[PDB]
Amino acid sequence: RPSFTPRQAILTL
Amino acid sequence: STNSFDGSIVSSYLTTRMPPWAGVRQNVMGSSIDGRPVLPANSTTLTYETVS
Amino acid sequence: STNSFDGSIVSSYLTTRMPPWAGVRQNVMGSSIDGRPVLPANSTTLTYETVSG
Amino acid sequence: TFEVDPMDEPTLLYVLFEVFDVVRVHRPHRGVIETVYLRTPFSAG
Repeated sequence: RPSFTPRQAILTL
Repeated sequence: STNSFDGSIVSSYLTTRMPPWAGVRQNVMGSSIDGRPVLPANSTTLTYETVS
Repeated sequence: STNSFDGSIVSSYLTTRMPPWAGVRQNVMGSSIDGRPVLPANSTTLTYETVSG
Repeated sequence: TFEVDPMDEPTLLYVLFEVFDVVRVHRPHRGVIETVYLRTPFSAG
């Protein structure tokens, strides 16, 4: 989403 | 109209640590024990090396 | 009262590289080889152009 | 070393460079803008 490094990283909520 | 004026700016010229040695304050005559005191803080008599 | 003798401390107001050049060092009354009075003094040093003729 | 003509008044010596300061207006989304702000030689962090 931002300018440099887009990556998926999710925790359970 | 009355005030006395000098163009004094202290912002450019630095204010770094004046290192706490054995006597470098601005102007203190002060008092010594029984052997007489030093006249001024940075005057021409500390040049005269004196013993008691 | 009111003005005091001042033993001015310089450890605060620091020390820089000081120029070895003719029109910076000291602002005193000077001279040329022949004897014509050059003025490296504050307000007059190098503003005027005096050339011999 | 800076030597000048004698000054009548306490006048400022306005000292600059040709230093760079470039900003990219980043936009991955319709609605929000990322402001990539950096004075290049003078570290912003």
